Amino acid sequence: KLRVAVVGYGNVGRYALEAVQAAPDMELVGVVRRKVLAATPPELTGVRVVTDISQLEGVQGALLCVPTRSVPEYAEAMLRRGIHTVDSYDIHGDLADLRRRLDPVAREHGAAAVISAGWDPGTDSIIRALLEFMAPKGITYTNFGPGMSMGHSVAVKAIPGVRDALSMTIPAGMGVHKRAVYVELEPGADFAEVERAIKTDPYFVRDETRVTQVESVSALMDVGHGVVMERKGVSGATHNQLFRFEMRINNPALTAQVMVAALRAAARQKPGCYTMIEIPVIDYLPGDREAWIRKLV
Amino acid sequence: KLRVAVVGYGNVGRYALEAVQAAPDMELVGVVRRKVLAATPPELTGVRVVTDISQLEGVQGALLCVPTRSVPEYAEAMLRRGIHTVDSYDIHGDLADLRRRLDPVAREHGAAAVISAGWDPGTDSIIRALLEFMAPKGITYTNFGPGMSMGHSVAVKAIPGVRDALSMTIPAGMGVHKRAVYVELEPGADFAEVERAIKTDPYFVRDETRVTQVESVSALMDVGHGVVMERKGVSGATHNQLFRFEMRINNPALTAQVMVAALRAAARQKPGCYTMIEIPVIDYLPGDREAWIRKLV
Amino acid sequence: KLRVAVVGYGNVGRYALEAVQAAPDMELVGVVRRKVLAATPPELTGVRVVTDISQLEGVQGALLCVPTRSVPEYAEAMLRRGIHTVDSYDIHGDLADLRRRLDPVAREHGAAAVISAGWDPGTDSIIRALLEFMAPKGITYTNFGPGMSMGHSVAVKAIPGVRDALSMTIPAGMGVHKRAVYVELEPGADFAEVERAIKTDPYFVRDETRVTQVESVSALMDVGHGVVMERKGVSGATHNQLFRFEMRINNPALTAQVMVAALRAAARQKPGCYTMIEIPVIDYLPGDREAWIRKLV
Amino acid sequence: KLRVAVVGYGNVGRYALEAVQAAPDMELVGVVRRKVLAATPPELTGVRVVTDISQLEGVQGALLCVPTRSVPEYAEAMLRRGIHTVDSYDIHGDLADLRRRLDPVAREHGAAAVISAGWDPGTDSIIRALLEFMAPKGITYTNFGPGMSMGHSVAVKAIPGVRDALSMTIPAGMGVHKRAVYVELEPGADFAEVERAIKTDPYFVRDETRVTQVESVSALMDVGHGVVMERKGVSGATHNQLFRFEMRINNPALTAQVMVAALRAAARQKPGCYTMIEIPVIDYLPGDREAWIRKLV
Amino acid sequence: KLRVAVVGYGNVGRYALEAVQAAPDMELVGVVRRKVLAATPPELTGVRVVTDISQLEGVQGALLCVPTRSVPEYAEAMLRRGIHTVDSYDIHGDLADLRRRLDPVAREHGAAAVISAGWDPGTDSIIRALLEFMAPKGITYTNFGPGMSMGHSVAVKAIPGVRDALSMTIPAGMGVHKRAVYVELEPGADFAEVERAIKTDPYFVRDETRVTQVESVSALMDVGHGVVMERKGVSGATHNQLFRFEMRINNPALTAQVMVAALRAAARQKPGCYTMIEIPVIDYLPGDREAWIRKLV
Amino acid sequence: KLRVAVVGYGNVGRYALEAVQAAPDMELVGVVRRKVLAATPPELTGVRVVTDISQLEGVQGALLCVPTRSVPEYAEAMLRRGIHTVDSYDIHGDLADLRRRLDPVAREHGAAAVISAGWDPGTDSIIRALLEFMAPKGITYTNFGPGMSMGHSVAVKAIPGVRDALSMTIPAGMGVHKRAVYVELEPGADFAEVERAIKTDPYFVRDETRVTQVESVSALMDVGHGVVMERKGVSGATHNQLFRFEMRINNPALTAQVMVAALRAAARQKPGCYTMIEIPVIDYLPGDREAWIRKLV
Repeated sequence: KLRVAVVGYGNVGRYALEAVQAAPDMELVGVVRRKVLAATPPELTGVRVVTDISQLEGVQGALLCVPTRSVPEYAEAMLRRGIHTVDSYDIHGDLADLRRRLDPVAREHGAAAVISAGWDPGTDSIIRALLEFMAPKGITYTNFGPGMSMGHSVAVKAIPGVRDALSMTIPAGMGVHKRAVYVELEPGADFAEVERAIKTDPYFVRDETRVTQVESVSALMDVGHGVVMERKGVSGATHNQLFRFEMRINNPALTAQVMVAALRAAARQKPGCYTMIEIPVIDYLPGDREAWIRKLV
Repeated sequence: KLRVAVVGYGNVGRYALEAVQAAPDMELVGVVRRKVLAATPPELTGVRVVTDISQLEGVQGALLCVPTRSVPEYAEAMLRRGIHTVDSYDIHGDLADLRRRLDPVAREHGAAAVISAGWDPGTDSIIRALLEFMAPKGITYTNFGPGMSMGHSVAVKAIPGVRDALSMTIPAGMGVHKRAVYVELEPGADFAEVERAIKTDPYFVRDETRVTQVESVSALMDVGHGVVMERKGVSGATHNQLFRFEMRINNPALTAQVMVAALRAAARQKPGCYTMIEIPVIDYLPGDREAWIRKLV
Repeated sequence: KLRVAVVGYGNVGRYALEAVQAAPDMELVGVVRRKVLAATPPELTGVRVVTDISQLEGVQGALLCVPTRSVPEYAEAMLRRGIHTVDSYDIHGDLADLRRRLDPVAREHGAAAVISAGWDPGTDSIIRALLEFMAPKGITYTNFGPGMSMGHSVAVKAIPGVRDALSMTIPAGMGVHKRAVYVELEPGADFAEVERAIKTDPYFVRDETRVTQVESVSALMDVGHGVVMERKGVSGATHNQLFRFEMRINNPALTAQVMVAALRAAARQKPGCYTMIEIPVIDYLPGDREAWIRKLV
Repeated sequence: KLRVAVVGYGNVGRYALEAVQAAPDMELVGVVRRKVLAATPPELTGVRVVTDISQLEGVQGALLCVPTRSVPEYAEAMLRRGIHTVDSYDIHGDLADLRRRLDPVAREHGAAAVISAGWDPGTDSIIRALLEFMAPKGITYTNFGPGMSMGHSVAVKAIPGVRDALSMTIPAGMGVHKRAVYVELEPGADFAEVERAIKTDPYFVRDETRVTQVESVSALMDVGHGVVMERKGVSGATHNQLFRFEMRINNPALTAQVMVAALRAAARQKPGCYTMIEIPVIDYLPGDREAWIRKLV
Repeated sequence: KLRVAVVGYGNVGRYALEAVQAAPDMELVGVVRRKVLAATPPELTGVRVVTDISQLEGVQGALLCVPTRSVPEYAEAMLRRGIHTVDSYDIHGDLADLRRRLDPVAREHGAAAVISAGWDPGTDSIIRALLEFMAPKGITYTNFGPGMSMGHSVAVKAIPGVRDALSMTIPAGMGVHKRAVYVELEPGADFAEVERAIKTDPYFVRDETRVTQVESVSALMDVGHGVVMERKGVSGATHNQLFRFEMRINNPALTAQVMVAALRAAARQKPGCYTMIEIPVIDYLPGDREAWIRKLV
Repeated sequence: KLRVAVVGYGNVGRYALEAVQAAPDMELVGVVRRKVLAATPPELTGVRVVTDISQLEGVQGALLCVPTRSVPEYAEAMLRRGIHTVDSYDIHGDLADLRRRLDPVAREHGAAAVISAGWDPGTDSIIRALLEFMAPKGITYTNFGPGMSMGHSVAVKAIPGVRDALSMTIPAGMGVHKRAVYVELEPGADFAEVERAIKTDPYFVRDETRVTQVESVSALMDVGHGVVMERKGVSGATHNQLFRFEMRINNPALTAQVMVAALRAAARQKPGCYTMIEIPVIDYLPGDREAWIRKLV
């Protein structure tokens, strides 16, 4: 069994714990987190929790459940220890550059790193690749939501006067998205001001955005999310081939599970860095290939 | 460019021709077929057509567009020539055994063979694998149709008294299928007899089957088909994750296009035999990886 | 305006009354029914009601709102008076023969008769014709319900021991239908007996039928109905053209409205008998053609 | 069999060729096109191709597969030769005037012309007419796409600096549409400039438009299209009657097939000009009426 | 049986008449309306119609089918007579205040009043309450239409130059609505002026609004309407619970039926004022509780 | 805050724990369960767990999370202690008798009991009641699944030779259901035998049942479930009113949350026994009524 450690303990983290414990081919060595209180959280009962991975014995792979901005440095740090890594880095714009950066680091330390292994980027990327070669000429549209956006939500919370906030991603169709923000204000804060700060923030300025003040944001919080991917294209010279993929899932739960499968695959690769479309799909499945070929193909 | 030959000229074959001609990284050397008449078919104008692949110059890969029962022998024959091969062998029951048989033949002759590369088996297999690792605990249902089944149709035509026939695959849900057969009888043939021969044939006996006599079967023929794949499962320890994939496509057109993508991938593999879930998805896309990673991930 | 009479007063009849009153190009002369009591029904207040068409002045057209079995004789009777007629005769198997029977009768008396002008046969017939020429090669499926079937219901009411009942038509897909019967038994009637008489009745024997006993059938009665017509076919040489038409409507209300439109068309035809696919669609629209061409084409 | 000629060779043209060849009641005499090079296109192998219809023997009907702006003149030219004509003229605002212009020309030369015989205008027009008389009071919405708009796409290409481009029609609901334009710029062309020229063009100014620059437009080209027609209206005096028609098809393939059916109908009409709602639907079906009535009504 | 009177005679009124007549536990004493002409309307034949409730004998309950602005005063007037009342007051913003105003009036006179008993507010309110306690953390979206809005329509009719008009409510998703207005102008009226007066009216200024001029608005009128209520929330600590409720109905017909059920419930309550979520659902069902518990639970 | 105890610890139990902890108006006193081992389960860390409710201080209400057959006795035992109770007893055929049995027990001990408070019976019951009074004449169909049936699954496990198994409930439409059973056999057990024992069992005999042998049942286990409730009925005298309610949820999670809401309501009722349709919906919401009325109505 692959000895694994969960690094970082947040949403994906708690879900990461469950994903690893449920894996038939993995052994959870422990959890690495910034804070370890005397009052051990219920789900962490019986689980080794430390502040540094060096305090976990013989860790072979690590799930990097830390904020996107922290992924690059964390990945390099773990790889330099010879530990395989998996993350769900979600910036489509430069994940290709992240791959280029980590590839030599991983190879030089005899480890494998699989980046952007969530559902998007991640499994949705594989789906987009399938639709692309099944019908080479055409257009694919990826429509997200209804679901909460962590990035957009954080941006709102960073605004003075905001006690808490939730930014909902709403599909407008054809790959366009609208934003529905719900904000809980600090005592005496001005809504008009906050509303402006939100609608004009570079993270919202490009999309239709609506803001609503609420008594409690936690009362509106749900981590479910979804996607509708569609493509209308040409297979060979035959037009109007229609494809549609839809998912309604628990965001952090799925992300954590995909990360687990991706780490399983990482341990099977030659040293280096990979995105999910660079790994044979069967490497994401536990155990020998034969049984899976007979069951799934 | 990969020098390719289309072996066998039928539905998938004519669609195979178009798939290859539309590929940016391939050069169609010609078509291999059993019959070459003086009256050259319109679409084959300007295309080299011969009865043996040895008459095609420097062929590097071949699309085996022949009947399923002919695939094993054809694949071995081409592999023994050092030619990469792709087929859409559709028998789920023993394609794993086909893989075992062809693997050493391919490797011994320095070639790669990708079997069962249609949409099912094929791309649907990849999808099933994705749903499997995204939510390990649960059940996946693959529902086919409405669409014509070649195998079932042939069986009906093999029945004395049948001039022509068409067997429609109808989804009953939860992976169960019904059959709607339309038959055109020979002069003086008995419908009751044929109907019995159909409903009791081992290819129909297990499913609800209905037979209708028609004046003309060709007037009812359409090669469109489709699938609805669904899974409700557990990601980690989180239940009720919902997934759905649907496709409404031209059967032979899609199959031929996938075969083309699979042959592209074959040329990039170490010698041996592979099913589509044993190949990194990016290998199915033409050209360098970098651009695809930036566009799709 | 066309002087019209409603002949027969039942569901379609009451709905026929409203359809005529709402027509901008028609004048309701009155209603012909076999029962005319002193206590005139509310909706018939201010409406001339008689037992014979001869007592209605200058009637030019008549809506035959009588049972299917009574249509042939009523149509001939009205046509022989020089009155245009419309009916919704619903027997697909013999309406073609009805057409040949009424054609010379209509022509000989200088009148036009449009038969089977409901939604099926009728408007659905036109739709099926369109899908047929838009994609000549393929199969069209017409799926009815959920909705009550008059014929099936009356058949059940004919069974001794049944105080009242209704038969629901349920679509099973691919043109196949199931039956859901609800029966109210007379005091002291035996359910098992009735159930058997139903499931073995020639009107039910060939379809999956379920029977449920209820305290009151009137409490379950709703005249809504619907249809889903689908076709997957070849336009020219291009396969997998997809078409779908769905309707959720009040059965008798729509039938009566279509009959009104068909009578309007009848008044514009050369004497003879027509089905709805034998009349230019614009003849079903009131007033000059020009305006409709600009509005709808 | 009706001797037919395909005039103009483009998308609808190639599909026009297939539609005619697939028609059981027509004989393709040949194709009329502007250029006839020595290297005969594969599909035109064995087909007579000339630059003037006078060089085609005994042509009785012609499918005018030329640009919309060329239809009026081509129709008159062919009608003046006594040849029946069919076109898919798609300008809803003036086709009524086209009808009035061509009517006397057609009649004076003993020929019939059916204009605007595509799917919209054309078959969709018939559908709108049906929904109108089935429920006279209400509103019908016709929602197009996702699908490429030839007209909008040509407008973009007419702009200096654009090498190639395609305009996608996107349904916003309630008959409102948005435009998604993808453009391939000429070497050293300015995107901002082109983008402005597009969004400002009179063909786009009224609709929400988005422009994206792509490396290759041909790689995004698909001729599939679709429509969703819905009506909520009153049948007689009964409100909320619900109707819905949806289609997902190959645009030029369907258009060409409808044109073929309309030409068939043209040959059966009294001399003059007709829109598709002025012809009995059965005239669009090949052969005797009887068989179709028993089969479809 | 509860002796009931219908107060006010309009859409909901005529539908109110039918709802009461169809109730098994009610006896219609008569209708109260401000206009009683010699030519008694057909449906009111045999029904006592007067201008004051005092002229109806032993009335125990009244359906207030009057405009929203007239509800408060009518409710107080009837309650002060000891008559139970039901209304469908639709102003979400102040109905809570209406409740506090009517509560002591109802109690003081020994009667019960159920306010805002339509489908929204009303039954939709109950649904929203259920979804709220089934999944306490999340957001519920109520999407209305396509359907005519009385308030929006009357507002447009108030604009000088407008002979008649109707405003269609269009769902844009996530609780946002657009408006589609159709207007019939008085002879010599200016469209541009009217259009501006509409789009800038406080009832339209905050929503995307489109105005179309038509020859006749009555030809576009249909009272059908609908709703789609959705919620994605957390049950306990389990996220992504999905709920969806949809309705396609005749607006005034349903409203009147709900009012009838609510009046039935009113007669069973302690004196005071209630909204529909303050009454046990079984009190809306006629007769003893036992039978309903066995039938529905 | 209401002091609550969770009685019985299983699926609904673990979810019951979370539901109570998430309730703003409740204080979890502890959990009552049959076995309390030294190794305290992680989620029960910090939670008082005992074998008898008497060892929990000042408990005011209890969620009976025990098997259906144990509910009657447990309810009486808790009620006799003056503790309010809530259960999700799911036998539609006898819950009415349960209500009559518990009513006097509850009242005599000054407590309130709400029975059958899951989603069906429970919240679905309220929905059925709503659809019933909104459209009194018609038929409502409740279609369950895809989802695991605890009862059917237990029945299979009770069969000798089966190590483990799960029975999936499949909707066939119109309230009819099919069963899909997956069984894991004990070492050396006979499948044919087990298959017969299953399909013949009184819990399966009436429904179409399919049995499949699998290597592992736990690998197929998911507690997600769902329902589609539909009604087509008459509001007043207006037919074809259409209603549809769908839910895709975690079965035990929802059940536990509804039970929590029902216990909250129980504490607010006069002593006695109630089904969910006998309680005003607002009593299921925490805190004062005013806020909820302004927010939801």
